[PDB]
Amino acid sequence: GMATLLYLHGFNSSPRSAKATALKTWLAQHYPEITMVVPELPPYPAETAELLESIVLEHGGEPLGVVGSSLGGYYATWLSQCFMLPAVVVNPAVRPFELLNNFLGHNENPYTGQQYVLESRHIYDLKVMQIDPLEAPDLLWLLQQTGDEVLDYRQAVHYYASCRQTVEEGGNHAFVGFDDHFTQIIEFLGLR
Ligand SMILES: [Ca+2]
Ligand SMILES: [Ca+2]
Ligand SMILES: [Cl-]
Repeated sequence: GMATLLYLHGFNSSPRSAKATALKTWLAQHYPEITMVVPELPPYPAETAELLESIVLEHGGEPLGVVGSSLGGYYATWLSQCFMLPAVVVNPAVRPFELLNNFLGHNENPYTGQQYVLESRHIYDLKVMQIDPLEAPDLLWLLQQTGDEVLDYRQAVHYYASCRQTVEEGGNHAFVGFDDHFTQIIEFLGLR
């Protein structure tokens, strides 16, 4: 049983994302005692929730912290507040029903090639994982760049107002300079 970092990728991303790979390589070099779990998330929110529950069951006997990017940050917030886990959320989607609206219909993940159909019922499924009000804001750290061209940064800054925040002017949705924050991330998550 080791401490574990759980990384949650964004919608239509994958575990081979640049951020996930950079963190996995850095963690293996500097903190090999912290294992990294990076699941391939189903596109269907109800099924993502069930998979994440099984991961928390498996890893909950040891320190466990979550990092999530974009929609992965929305899932990380739900895990944080439902399972009392610390989480760092990176350019998170806080109104994901608007985010996923333009993924309705048939889709193919550009990383993995998986084909899937997103239906309106899936968006309603995502809404049930919405946390409002935040009951344990001390468990969350928002990392946000104002230059995010996909999401309006102001939504996250307001939603996470009672949490630790690092808001950087400029940047983009992919989050520039993610690696500059890695030691502070492991410290916030209680894994160091
Ligand atoms: Ca573990
Ligand atoms: Ca579309
Ligand atoms: Cl996303």
